[PDB]
Amino acid sequence: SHMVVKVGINGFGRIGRLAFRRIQNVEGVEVTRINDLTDPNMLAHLLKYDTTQGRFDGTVEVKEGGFEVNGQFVKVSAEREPANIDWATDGVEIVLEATGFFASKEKAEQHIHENGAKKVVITAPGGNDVKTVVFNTNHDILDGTETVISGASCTTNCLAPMAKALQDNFGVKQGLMTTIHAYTGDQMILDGPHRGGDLRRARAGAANIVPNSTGAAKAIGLVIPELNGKLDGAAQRVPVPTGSVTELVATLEKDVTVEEVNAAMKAAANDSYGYTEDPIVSSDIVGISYGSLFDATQTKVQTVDGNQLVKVVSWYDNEMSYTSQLVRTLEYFAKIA
Amino acid sequence: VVKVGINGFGRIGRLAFRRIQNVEGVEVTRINDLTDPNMLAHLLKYDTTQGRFDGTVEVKEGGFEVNGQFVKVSAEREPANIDWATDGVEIVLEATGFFASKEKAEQHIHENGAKKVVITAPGGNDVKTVVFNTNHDILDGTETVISGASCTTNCLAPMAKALQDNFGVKQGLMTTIHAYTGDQMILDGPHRGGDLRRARAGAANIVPNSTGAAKAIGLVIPELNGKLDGAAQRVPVPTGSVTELVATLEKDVTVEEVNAAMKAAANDSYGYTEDPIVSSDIVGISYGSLFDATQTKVQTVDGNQLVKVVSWYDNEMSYTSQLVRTLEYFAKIA
Amino acid sequence: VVKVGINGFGRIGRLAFRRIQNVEGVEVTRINDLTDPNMLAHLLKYDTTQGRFDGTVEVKEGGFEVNGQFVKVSAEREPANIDWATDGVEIVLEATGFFASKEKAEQHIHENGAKKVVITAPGGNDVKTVVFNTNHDILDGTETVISGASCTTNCLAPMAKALQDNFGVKQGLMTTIHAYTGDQMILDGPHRGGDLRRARAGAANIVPNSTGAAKAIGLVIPELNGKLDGAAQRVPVPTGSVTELVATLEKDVTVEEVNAAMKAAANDSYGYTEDPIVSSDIVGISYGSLFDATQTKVQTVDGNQLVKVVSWYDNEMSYTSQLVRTLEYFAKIA
Amino acid sequence: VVKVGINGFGRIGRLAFRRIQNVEGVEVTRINDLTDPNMLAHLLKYDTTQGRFDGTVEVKEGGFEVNGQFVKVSAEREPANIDWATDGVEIVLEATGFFASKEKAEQHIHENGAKKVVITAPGGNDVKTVVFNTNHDILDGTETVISGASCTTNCLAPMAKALQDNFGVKQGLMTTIHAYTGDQMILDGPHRGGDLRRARAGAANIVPNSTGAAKAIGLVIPELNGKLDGAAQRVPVPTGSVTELVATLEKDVTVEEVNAAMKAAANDSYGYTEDPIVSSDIVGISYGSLFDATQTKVQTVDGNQLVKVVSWYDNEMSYTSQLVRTLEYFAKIA
Ligand SMILES: NC(=O)c1ccc[n+]([C@@H]2O[C@H](COP(=O)([O-])OP(=O)(O)OC[C@H]3O[C@@H](n4cnc5c(N)ncnc54)[C@H](O)[C@@H]3O)[C@@H](O)[C@H]2O)c1
Ligand SMILES: NC(=O)c1ccc[n+]([C@@H]2O[C@H](COP(=O)([O-])OP(=O)(O)OC[C@H]3O[C@@H](n4cnc5c(N)ncnc54)[C@H](O)[C@@H]3O)[C@@H](O)[C@H]2O)c1
Ligand SMILES: [Mg+2]
Ligand SMILES: [Mg+2]
Repeated sequence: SHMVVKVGINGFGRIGRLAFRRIQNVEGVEVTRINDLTDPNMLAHLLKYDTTQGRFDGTVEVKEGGFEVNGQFVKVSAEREPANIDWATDGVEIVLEATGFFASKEKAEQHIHENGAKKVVITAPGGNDVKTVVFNTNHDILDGTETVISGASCTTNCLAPMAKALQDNFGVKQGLMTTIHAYTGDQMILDGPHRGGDLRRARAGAANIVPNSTGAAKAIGLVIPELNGKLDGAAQRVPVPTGSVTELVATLEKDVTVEEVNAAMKAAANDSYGYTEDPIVSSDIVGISYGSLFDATQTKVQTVDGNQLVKVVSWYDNEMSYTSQLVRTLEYFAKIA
Repeated sequence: VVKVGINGFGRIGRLAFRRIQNVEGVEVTRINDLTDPNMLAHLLKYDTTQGRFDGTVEVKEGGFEVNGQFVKVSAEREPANIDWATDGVEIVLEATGFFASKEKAEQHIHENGAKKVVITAPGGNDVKTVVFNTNHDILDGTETVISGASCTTNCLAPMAKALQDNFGVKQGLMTTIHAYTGDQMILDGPHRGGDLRRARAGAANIVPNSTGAAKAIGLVIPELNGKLDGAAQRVPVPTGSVTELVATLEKDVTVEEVNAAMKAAANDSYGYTEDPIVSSDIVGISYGSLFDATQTKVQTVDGNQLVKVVSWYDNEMSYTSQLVRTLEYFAKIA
Repeated sequence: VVKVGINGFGRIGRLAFRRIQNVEGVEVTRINDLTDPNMLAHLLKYDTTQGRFDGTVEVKEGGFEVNGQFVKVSAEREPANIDWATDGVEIVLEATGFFASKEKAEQHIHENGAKKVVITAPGGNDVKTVVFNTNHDILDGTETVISGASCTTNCLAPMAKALQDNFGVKQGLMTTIHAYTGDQMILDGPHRGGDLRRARAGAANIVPNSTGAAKAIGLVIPELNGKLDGAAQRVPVPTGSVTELVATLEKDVTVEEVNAAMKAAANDSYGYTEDPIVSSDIVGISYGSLFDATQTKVQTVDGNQLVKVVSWYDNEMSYTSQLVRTLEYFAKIA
Repeated sequence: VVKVGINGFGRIGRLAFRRIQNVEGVEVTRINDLTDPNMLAHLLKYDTTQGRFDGTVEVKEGGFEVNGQFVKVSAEREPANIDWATDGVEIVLEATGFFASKEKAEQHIHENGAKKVVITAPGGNDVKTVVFNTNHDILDGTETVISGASCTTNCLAPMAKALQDNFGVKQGLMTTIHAYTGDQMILDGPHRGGDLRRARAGAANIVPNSTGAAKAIGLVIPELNGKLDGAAQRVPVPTGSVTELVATLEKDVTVEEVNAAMKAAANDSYGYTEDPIVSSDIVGISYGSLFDATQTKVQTVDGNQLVKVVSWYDNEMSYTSQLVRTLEYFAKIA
């Protein structure tokens, strides 16, 4: 609990580097080994300088075998195959699989061998033989015997605590979700052939409102079984480089008022789910450690006839909120065995 | 040929002038703003979002010359003090944002003033509110002050009408993901109107903001009065917006029925598309609302349905197209 | 009427096609690109920076119907197997990138192929570089393959040439304040190219970057070889750029002389303006370069002068427009 | 502990306040602006470009509490009417933009007023204009009104001073690629100041604009008087800027010498770097100026040299860091 889990990161892209950054400020968790195929000098620079998350809090120098991050050495390997990483050499109990390739059960568990690691957390959905965990919503399902788990998506970690609070208090019949989302790496900087064939993600990301699909509301059942098949949604990608907001319009079993809804969210608040009545904007949530931040100023309960539509809304940094939730799950999972 | 005056040569005003060049039977002979003719002539010629002007503009003393024809410019702060009649001006496009009630808009009507006024915004409940090809039939021609509604109203109305006529609307909640506007601050600072969100850098944030378009839809479609509410998320595009509506309907429907209904309701004001477009693709369109079949949802859970419908609009040109159709028609029954 | 083939339907190819619709006496009868035609058709119809396609585009078997006329759209990987002569194609705009040398580009030349080729890339010593209305007099017509230079070269060249011809250039440094481009990451990440600056979010940063358009000006203006160097600052506009040249000249000058000289050098490729414009005003212009007299500076300190001289260009449509001109002309000689 | 007034709680005002929390012996006891406490308290807590406030801010009657300690807020439009003396205020940060001359700034000095004024801007040619760690030695403590110069002057001066000291400057032209600021319109509209370029949408354009910093360098470095001129290109980032200087020198140099000379001159105000950084990397820095060795060019052509040196600055936090340093020093010698 104050015990410091030694952590490996595989793939030092956006999620890896931010996971690293987050881990400096949540100790009782420590990265001793990074693995990635790109030039360590390219990697050091991108750890140091970050457009949206700011300059690194400290110092980063390239040394033989790794980095000195504020004095402390950290090993950087470039082993292509997960089977070939001697994690146990550097005390590494658990691995954050963040490449984007090794995202099934049988691929990720190649990290497990006598010189490898005990456990693995994947940064995508794993399917349905790999448990899916949003911290402080459904992390109770972990018994400790599991070899590989998933941290869900950025959108799922925002929606989950907000949806869970609606279910436990009032009961959700059905709901539709709209995420107003920062542009992401899967969009073209300028109009051009998207190698996925998506005609919308082919368009200039920082110059357009771009509608896009998302499976977060449809696959919410993996995290909250009571809402399986009850939620659907979509996204509007807009020109901010990070920071997002999720609106849920739902029909509930119980009658409610705005005040009841907000107070129920305030009472559900914890390290993962924040609360605020400050009329904030997206730039204010960049770098937060909440997985989701409910905003009471945007709540609506529309009673027309007997019938009620309820609008809820929660902010999230699709980068750092997600990262923070992932580090929370990576800590807890390593501390059961 | 009806002679039109524009009070407020801003985004809506300047673009109304641009459209009026292609409307035979309507002509602008007076502009009133707060600035010199050279500022206004420059801003007509060059437009960041809507492109270079189609023609010639040259500055003169007391006005400017658009393709040879002189148009008078004045900088009178007060509506009552504008001598519209001097220039032959019968109808005024009130496009400043400051005289958007019946009382205030009527100051334009006096001796040597104008006969009639079209507000480019909600004008309160005691002004008639016209979305062209939805409720422009309600005009007899004896009105002094009418409203052309808001931009978001002109998007939502034909879409919500189509849902009501075909299926019946129980209730509904609207989100408009909307371009930033001139009432937002370019960088964080004191908002004169007290808004803590519009005080923030408009091109660097997703900014929640309130909107009355759904709440006041009763003024355009009486049968929907009290049934719709909503809000906005202002985002970093300089123009171009989209309206999502989530609704419970009286009749059970499918995605295909809903889209076909919309296509059938299509006209000059209400577009239909199945192309998966983005906001830049609607900049400068002449529809007041462009329905997008690619974003329609119909979610059935335990026999109950939620219906999602989405229409694009250029908050600038889409509104302005509607405004000028409503002007053209209002002039011809005056 | 010159029948044209476009090998590579990326930003350039697509705009070349769009341009060619309006400068007729030049026509596109065959497009060849390995991308799914439905993606290509969609990108032709809708363009973020250059607006909607002027016309209609529908995907048909083997090609597109663009406003009535059918255009064949093949996906030949190899240049020697495109049967250009089956669609009357005289001249090929090589815009793929893969076939940028002479011997690669001239595989388009065979009995069932084309007669001539214009690469969009910079040639390899034995391929002539051509800015239209600057050095297109060097083309005798016997050449098989030529280059149309870069976007920046097409902006700089007519401005530098007028400096040389009127005054004489000793040396110079160039800075381009440039739209972000497709070789920049949308968000911070590892980049093919290795550039730690192009690895950064392009629409959220000022990003210094290297250019050789000044260093390679010798190829277009022999008198300026070795005399100009430069660099760029990529900034958050999706298209539109501006080129600043600070030069020592052989002759003493005034700001008025400099400006009237540029005005005298004006033509279809080199525009001249005295309006205080901004980048959005040059989006989609057909000039290769647009001299801005309002930014001219001549700083006399002691006996000595530094002359600052500035030009706008749509790094997209300006370069494209210059490339369709070169393409038209090179075809009409044989 | 000297007690300080801020007039204008804007970008510079609020960041100055922020920096003063960590400066022992300086303390803000009064803020004056044109709006209520809740607006100002909100804009302090939440900052788009500079992040959340480091502390607690709570609104009260007549002011707000910052980590417990109360700060009075008034809304007095005229400097002559502000009773600074009531709150112990001796020195005023004149940060509104509207009282930026010796004469206008002096209106804070009266019975019940303040003792001394620091303008957060150029204040004309009869006022001591200080760039900290370049010429703050000129302050004796008897001055009533001083200027902290402009953002761009605080960037340019240490770079130009090292060039003078080590090698001697003949003449020089400056281009600053600059963030947009609050004097630009968020969308195309009449600019109150009459500037036809600042009228344009600032987050959607490259906007040329004038700047007096280069010409006024004589106030800070007398030996460079009349030798420097420049201009700006305002571009779509909300903060962060960079200054390119092209100079002919008296001594011949190499790239290596030039960079070594900058690193020698390095201090708390003048940073030195060799990392290929971009504008977001300098947001929030405490350096007034940050030299970038990677962009140094020395071009030699026929014996003759043009030298290019480039320094970064957060027009917001870099200037403010410089301003508060000058404020801290001025207050100690008063
Ligand atoms: N831009 C949109 O998206 C949009 C859409 C629909 C409706 N509207 C409405 O249209 C109106 C104008 O909006 P806009 O976006 O064009 O704003 P804008 O700021 O571009 O235009 C306002 C213009 O009015 C001028 N002005 C202000 N006070 C004046 C006075 N007393 N006399 C004369 N001129 C004066 C200003 O100088 C400016 O040119 C508002 O009511 C707004 O709600 C705007
Ligand atoms: N922002 C920059 O990058 C920057 C850098 C260096 C210097 N400056 C200079 O600093 C000054 C302020 O710039 P800013 O960007 O902070 O502007 P800003 O618009 O953010 O702030 C101006 C503030 O002054 C207030 N104000 C206006 N008139 C007033 C009055 N009569 N009394 C009291 N308050 C009044 C406004 O409400 C606002 O809060 C200007 O002189 C500017 O040139 C700005
Ligand atoms: Mg007409
Ligand atoms: Mg203090």
